[PDB]
Amino acid sequence: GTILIDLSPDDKEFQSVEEEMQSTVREHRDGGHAGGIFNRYNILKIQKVCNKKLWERYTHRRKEVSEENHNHANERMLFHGSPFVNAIIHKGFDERHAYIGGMFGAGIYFAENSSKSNQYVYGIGGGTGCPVHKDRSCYICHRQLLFCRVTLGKSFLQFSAMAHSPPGHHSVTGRPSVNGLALAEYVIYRGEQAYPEYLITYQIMRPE
Ligand SMILES: O=C1N[C@@H](c2ccc(Cl)cc2)Nc2ccccc21
Ligand SMILES: [Zn+2]
Repeated sequence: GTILIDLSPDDKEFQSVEEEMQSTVREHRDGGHAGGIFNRYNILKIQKVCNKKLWERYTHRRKEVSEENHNHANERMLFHGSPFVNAIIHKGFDERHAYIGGMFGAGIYFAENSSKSNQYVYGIGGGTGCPVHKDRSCYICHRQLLFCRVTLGKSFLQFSAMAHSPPGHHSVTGRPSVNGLALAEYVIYRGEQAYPEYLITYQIMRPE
């Protein structure tokens, strides 16, 4: 039931998504090992992900969280990178998309930094890089990320350098506590708490 609707680059919606993607690139502590060396992207395409059933699954869960948290879903737009991007957009988020080994337990992880999600496009640690060249810093091959609507509800704050949410919380927030430039990362433990709104196709660009 999923359809992908291409956005024109002239559309304000394309432009505001491209800007969140570009403006939230940062340097990483691995010097580019996982995700490659780049300061910006070449955005090739942005598509709206349309699936009525998956949307109703999200809004239903959203209302449940909202009603457990003084009518506040605490909804964010966040990036997700995964080798399973095509299963996600067709069947929705679930336990098979969890980062079992993540620092805040087995759950589904999202980033404010687009460059952080870029590190998982080819697997944990970047895997072996692109399928074609085996290069984690490939500048040729086309990458995809999701820009997702995520319900955090009451989020457990972890200060720092599938399972269940901590009792009385709907998510975990990984607060950056050493790298002053890092933005937060977030974990949900229910796939129904994220909806993959935008499929972004891009290349990382070689710095000049
Ligand atoms: O975009 C994210 N993708 C995940 C991820 C996705 C799929 C698999 Cl298999 C493993 C991990 N990890 C992240 C960790 C922190 C912030 C963002 C992300
Ligand atoms: Zn490649």
